[PDB]
Amino acid sequence: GLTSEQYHSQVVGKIGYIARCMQTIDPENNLKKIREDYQDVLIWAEKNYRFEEILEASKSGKCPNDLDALSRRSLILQELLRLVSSISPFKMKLDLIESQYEKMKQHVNLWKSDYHVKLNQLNQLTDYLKNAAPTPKNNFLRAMTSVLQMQIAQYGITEDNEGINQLFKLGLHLLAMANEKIDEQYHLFKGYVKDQPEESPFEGILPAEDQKILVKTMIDYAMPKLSSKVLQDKLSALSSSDVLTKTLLDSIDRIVKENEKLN
Amino acid sequence: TFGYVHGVSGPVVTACDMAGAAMYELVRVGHSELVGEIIRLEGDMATIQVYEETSGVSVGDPVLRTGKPLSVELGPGIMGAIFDGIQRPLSDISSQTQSIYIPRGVNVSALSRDIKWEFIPSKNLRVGSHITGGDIYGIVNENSLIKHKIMLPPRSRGSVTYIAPPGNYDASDVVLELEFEGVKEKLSMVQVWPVRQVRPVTEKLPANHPLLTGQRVLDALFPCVQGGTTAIPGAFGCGKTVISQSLSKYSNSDVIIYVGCGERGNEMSEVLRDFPELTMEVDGKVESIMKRTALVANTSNMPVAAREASIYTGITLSEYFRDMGYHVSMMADSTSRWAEALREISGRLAEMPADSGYPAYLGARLASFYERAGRVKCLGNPEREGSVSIVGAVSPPGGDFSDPVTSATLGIVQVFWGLDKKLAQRKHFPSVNWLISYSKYMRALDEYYDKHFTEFVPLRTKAKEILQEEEDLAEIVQLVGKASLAETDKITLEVAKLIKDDFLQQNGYTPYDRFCPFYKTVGMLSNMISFYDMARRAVETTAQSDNKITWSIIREHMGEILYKLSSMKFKDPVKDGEAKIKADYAQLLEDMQNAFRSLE
Amino acid sequence: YMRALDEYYDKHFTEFVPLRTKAKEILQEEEDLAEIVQLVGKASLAETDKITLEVAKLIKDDFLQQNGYTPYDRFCPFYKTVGMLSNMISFYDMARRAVETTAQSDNKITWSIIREHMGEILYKLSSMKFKDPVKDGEAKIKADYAQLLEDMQNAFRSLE
Amino acid sequence: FYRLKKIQEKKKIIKEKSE
Amino acid sequence: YLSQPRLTYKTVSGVNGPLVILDHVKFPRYAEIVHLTLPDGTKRSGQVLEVSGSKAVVQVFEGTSGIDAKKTSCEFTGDILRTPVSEDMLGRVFNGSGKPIDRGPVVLAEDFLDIMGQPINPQCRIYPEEMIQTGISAIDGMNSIARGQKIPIFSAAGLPHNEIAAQICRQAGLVKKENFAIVFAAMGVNMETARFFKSDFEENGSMDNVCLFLNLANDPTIERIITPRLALTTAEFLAYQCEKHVLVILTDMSSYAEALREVSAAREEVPGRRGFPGYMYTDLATIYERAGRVEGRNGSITQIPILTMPNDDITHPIPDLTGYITEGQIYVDRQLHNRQIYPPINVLPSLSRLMKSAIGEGMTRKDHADVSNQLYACYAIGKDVQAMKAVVGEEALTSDDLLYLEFLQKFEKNFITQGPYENRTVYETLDIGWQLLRIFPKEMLKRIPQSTLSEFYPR
Amino acid sequence: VCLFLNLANDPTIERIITPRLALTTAEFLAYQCEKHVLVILTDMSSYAEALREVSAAREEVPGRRGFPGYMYTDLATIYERAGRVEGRNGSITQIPILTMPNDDITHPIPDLTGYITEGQIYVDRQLHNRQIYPPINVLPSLSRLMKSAIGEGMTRKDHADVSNQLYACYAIGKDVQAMKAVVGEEALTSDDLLYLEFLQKFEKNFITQGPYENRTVYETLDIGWQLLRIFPKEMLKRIPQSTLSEFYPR
Amino acid sequence: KDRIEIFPSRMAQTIMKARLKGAQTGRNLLKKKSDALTLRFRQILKK
Repeated sequence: GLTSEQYHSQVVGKIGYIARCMQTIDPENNLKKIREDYQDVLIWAEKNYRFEEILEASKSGKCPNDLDALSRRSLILQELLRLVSSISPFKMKLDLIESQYEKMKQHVNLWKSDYHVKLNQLNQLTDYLKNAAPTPKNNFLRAMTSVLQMQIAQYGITEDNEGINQLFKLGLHLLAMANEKIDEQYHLFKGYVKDQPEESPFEGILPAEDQKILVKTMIDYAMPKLSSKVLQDKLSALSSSDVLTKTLLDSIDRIVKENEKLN
Repeated sequence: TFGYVHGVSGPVVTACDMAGAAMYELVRVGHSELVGEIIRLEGDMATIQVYEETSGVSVGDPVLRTGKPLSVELGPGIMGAIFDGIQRPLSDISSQTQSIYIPRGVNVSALSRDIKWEFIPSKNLRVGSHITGGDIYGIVNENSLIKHKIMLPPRSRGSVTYIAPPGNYDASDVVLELEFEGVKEKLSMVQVWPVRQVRPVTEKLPANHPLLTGQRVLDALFPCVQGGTTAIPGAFGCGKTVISQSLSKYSNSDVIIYVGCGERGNEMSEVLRDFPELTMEVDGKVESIMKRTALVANTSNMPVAAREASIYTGITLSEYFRDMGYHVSMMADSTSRWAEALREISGRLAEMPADSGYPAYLGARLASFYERAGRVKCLGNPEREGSVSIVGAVSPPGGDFSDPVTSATLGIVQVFWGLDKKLAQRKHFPSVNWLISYSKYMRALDEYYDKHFTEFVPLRTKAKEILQEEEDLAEIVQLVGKASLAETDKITLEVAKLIKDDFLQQNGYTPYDRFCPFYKTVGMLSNMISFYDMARRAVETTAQSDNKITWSIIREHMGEILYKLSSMKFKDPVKDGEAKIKADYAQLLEDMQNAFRSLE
Repeated sequence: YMRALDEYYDKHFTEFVPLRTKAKEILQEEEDLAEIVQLVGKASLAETDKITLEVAKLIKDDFLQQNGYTPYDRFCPFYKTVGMLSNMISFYDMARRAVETTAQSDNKITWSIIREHMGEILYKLSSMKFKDPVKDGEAKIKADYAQLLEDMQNAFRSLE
Repeated sequence: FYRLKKIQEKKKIIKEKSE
Repeated sequence: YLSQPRLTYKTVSGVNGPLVILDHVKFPRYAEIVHLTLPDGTKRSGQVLEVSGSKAVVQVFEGTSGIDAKKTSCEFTGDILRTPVSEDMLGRVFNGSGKPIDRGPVVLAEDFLDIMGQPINPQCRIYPEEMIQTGISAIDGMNSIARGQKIPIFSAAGLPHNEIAAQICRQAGLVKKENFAIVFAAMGVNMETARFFKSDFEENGSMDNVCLFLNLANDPTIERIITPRLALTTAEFLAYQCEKHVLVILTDMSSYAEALREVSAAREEVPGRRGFPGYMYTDLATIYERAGRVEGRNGSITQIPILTMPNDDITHPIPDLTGYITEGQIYVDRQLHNRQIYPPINVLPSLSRLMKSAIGEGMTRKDHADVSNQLYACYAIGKDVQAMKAVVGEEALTSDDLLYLEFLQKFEKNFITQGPYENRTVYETLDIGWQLLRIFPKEMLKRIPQSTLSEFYPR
Repeated sequence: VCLFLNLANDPTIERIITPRLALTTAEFLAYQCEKHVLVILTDMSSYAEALREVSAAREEVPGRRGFPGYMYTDLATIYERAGRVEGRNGSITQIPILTMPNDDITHPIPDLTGYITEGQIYVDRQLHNRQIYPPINVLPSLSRLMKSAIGEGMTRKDHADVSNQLYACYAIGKDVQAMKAVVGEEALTSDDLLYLEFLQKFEKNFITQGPYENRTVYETLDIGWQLLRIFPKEMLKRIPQSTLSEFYPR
Repeated sequence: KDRIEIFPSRMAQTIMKARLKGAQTGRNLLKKKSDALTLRFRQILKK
């Protein structure tokens, strides 16, 4: 394995990292249960020891220095911090944070757990959108990812939730789907909205400007297919909507069908 | 400080006034600063094996002592780069010097200092926080496809005294400063690591996860595992191109590293002309795999020390990416030619020639090099797993596996894919021989299959057993002819031909099955083995009856089913989704069940 | 040096170069055929192969073999050497002509017929080596070899 | 090879003995 | 430019075989050229084989006979060996060290190039692509050479590999479906063969294209070492600067490797495998790999090393390493030669790993690859049938096997056999190939696609 | 257990002393603490090549295939630290493991180890490729202390004869296989067919063994008898009548 | 026995390669003779 000095340097580093992750996941000591479980590693950062001092402690065994145990504890905290970061603006209850911490601590091997796999998939969906520019596919992914983040915040990942499983199953497929296949991108997003139990899934989750851009997007795809000016303006009427809704989609479908039957 | 040249006899230069020089340190001999390696010390002199041509060096020439052994410069800018084994950047030499030659004693910085990179510091870190070897103190946005992760060098630790704010920096800028025992250290985005020292890891782990190649014959019958080691006979008509390109384009390796280690001139020209042209889909956009591949490529007239250092430079870059937590795949293109570079250097040193002329330590060097592979829990604080899968090829003399390089390679490595010019001639792509080929990771991967593809393991056993049976049924045919085989073994032969022609054969240029996902592969083999078992049942359960069933009955009664199985290939993952292909294969199973039942 | 000497031959012994080429060809064909003959046996040989073997033996024993201690073969002038080779190669040409012309036909000629038909001719082809320039003149030896060629033509024309 | 290597080493030692 | 005046030393401290040891040398260079005057007025060049402190070991090109301490002078030329290069040397005959031996003038340099050159940047090298036709059907049709390929003509001692080389020199050129140049370089060629080359190229009009370097069997072996490098330096000038496709024909690389052995033993290195130096791979690579096309320059360098394989052993270090570095092999074969076939190129073991780039529409013709494959297949099946004939007898043969035997005969007699002065374009070689393939009805030409059979077969 | 590890990428010259550390601990435990120590030395090939590396750097006189001239003495300095001592209850078994290069038992490592050690258990590719486990190809195996470790009152009294006869029958069976490779099934007499039957049932019953199967010596001898019974007595030429008449029938 | 009992030398290596190729030529010719005899024998059985 590592040399002796390097091993103890790693011990010091991991104590510092656990302290940092704690401070970032709970900058107000809200998570008393977790901070008590991590009390014996958090103390060395609570006090202002220099690296050399904590390193001497590690060499003497005074501070927790089992590297495998430190890795496991740090990882149980790291996945939780990744969850709390991936939900980003969708804050989560202290109680849910605690339940997920407990489940992760229970789990046998996080780096092989479906908890970790789901976090990886959510981070795919988030990393792509961090940079991707606004076009139909990116807007659909951002909408679905905002809804997914909200559901993640509301349920937690440590469960076989059908809704969250479906959101992943569709969002990852949309992400993998080619950019030039605008038709299929639309078909997937609209199918998701149609199947969603909620008639207005994105209300309150997205901002009104993005919802307006989504109505504009659907209308922009539906309009060029038409044939009658009257019916084109009757569709254009729907562009005023502030929220995307399954019934509004159904109206759009009616009118495109009515044009195609005029054809 | 400077030494002075005191003698020159070929590449062996002898330098005076080098009191403090470290053995196996690099030096820059002469006014043209040719590279040389200190292979001996005596008194305050030094013997320097100069890599490049020494013609023109003269007594009294300054010898500038590099402070570090043969080392690779690791940092942003590696990706998409082409390097000589000594880490000389060819794609910058040619551009800067506007010449088709490598200037003798060129001194181009391996990673450009001129280009600005975007650096985002690790949000948690601040002055006073403790930082340890292998920690990620920031991320460099190298590409759309590789978020480079700036790491503390191993053997470096302390308390943060300065971390640069987010912005645009270059390899020359001191991006972080740390303090330990009052001593201070300044760190830019570029570190250095000796190529012959194994980069440390918190914990190596058992190679446990498949290395998908998209080729059915490779992913099903002879798997390699992320962090595993492989061998590939390299020959004229065999087509190692297929494996290299499949790993580059379709493998789950997050990063790819190539090594040429002394190819033929035009043979290397092909690789350098091709790789930029390869493309991969990521997030629904076509991307060039040179956003995730680096090539240590060099030809045979390059310095011998360059050819021998190529394997180590490649594996050190791959270990750098492993430490960042990527799943590197490193392909050496001829370890036989690297071994001849080793034999040449040993001969120049006049060491005792060991088995069949190769040095005394070829086996040890190969063992250590491959051992550097593996799936590891990387060093440092952010918990990570990486890997380096060494798929290095070996070139036997005319198929004779007894020469030291090939024999040691097959003793060290755990997988061997045995590409075959004869199958290529028969028009069987891939040319994997499926009789010489083998994979020792099957026991390790049973764990993964019992979780994700529960039914693949019996199918694997049965398929290999079918093919081995055919290996003897062919000699039976030679002895007594095809009409002389029992119906059960006739079924063996026809299903074995079905597997050969429509499972293990994969035309790599088609859209539908250039890349064959593992669910599709297990489905295909599941249906084919289901047919095999059903035909065996039909014959065996009617051997006790006058209505005994035959292959002729089966074919004439189930030609539609046989055509459907043969056409299972065309099911396109890109358009026919996972669910649709699974349902189609299950419907084929339903039809086959009904057909066998109605025959029964 | 053959490339150089072909000029001297085309000026002095104009017929020698094709004789040399055919002698080398015959020797090589016999080398090839002996490998089969020893591995399997002589039964399968055609008439052309039999004639190649039975002229290659003639060349190897009675042209390319020289007793350096006898008065007659202590030194073989070039007129004698080219005469010998001309006679042997003419025999090869005419035997192959006979068998090739009568192949795929009922009135088939064979080496088994030729040898018995003109055993004397083969004896004299073998005996050519014994002519002695030291007492026999160049004129005598040339005339004798031409007479052997004449006898060969008569024997072949009668066999035909 | 070993014999020649040995001879070469002995010649070097002779150079050191003479110089 | 070097302004400073040259130092001439009378300080010779030893003369040991081919080496002259000078002492009290001021700042010796390694590989510096030396001009040393013997006591009696004669002059001999030398190369500073080694350097140490104030000592310099000069390998005198000619022998050391007549050298002495106390009277031999030794001028140090102050620079490494450099060849003067121009286009003017296209159409000249030189000895091993750049001295003209055609009674012309000394070359008026367009430049002075270091004969060691530098390795071509692998990221600037390009794939060879189009064909160089040699006129010899046996390699144009079946083993074609792409512009930038290095393909050696293996041959045993006694076979006409020199004659084949001369024919390639006299006939080679672009496929012309005029910027072509040739650099012949004979190493260790005996006087009669060197005279053959010189007079043949002079007589057959080809001298306009050919720069011919000759290192006679009894010229200094150091001049043999530096001849291939002079050849290739001129080739690099004519290719990557004058932008004209060069074909470098290095002759008797075995006689070059023997000189390499001599120089190593002079350095007093211990022998490697089979007596050759350990670094022979790097050295032969340095010679061969100065070839191929380069991005941004419309020229190239093709090579055709010619090897005398000792004992006919294809495992011998010279042919083994040459196979490792080069991209094919053309076998001159003793059974064919004895049967008096010329060019005795045995097309079964011969190979050209880059033929697939030199052929096809727009480079030779649509049917080149197919005709090559089919001729190879029918030739091999014919050799098989010829082996079988003597075992089963002629009348036990089937009509198809008789077709194959006839094809074997006419392929060895009309296609392989060419005669030294018959130049066949690749198109003519292909039409001869078709005239042979028409021995078979179309259904037997199974490796030719129907789209080609229907177009070319009739007539 | 007490492990000493010099993995593939740890220093090469350290392998020279690793065996000596292990045997020194074995000697402390066996001759002073009186444990029964079994020593395993994995890849004495990877040791002998460290030896060759150091000896080459020293330019010591080479033996065969470049290995030093004194490799016998050094390998013996390792191996001969075995056996039992008067008055001390402990012992040091040794089971070196070594990779025969190119499977060539004339290679200096296996050859010198054969001259120094008390036998060798030979593990065979021609059986591993058939998936017999353990692939112990007994015919070239050897154990010089079997002759005294077996017999009356230790294991059983047929053991020597059974072992010798199995050797002879196995050898003749291999010869019969090599003969049928030339002359095919037709030319074999019933005795050769008997030997081939023995060879098959020997590699299937006697050698083939479960990786976790623990056969007693008595079970192994009885399985040996099931095979010797394949033959009529007079073909068991290596077993005397007193042995045969007692054990053969049952 | 294992080896032909010629003494190691380059001459011996040349002779052994010649002999190996001779035996392989014998193998090929006799295998073709066997194939002719086998084709004839099969034909004769069918008739």
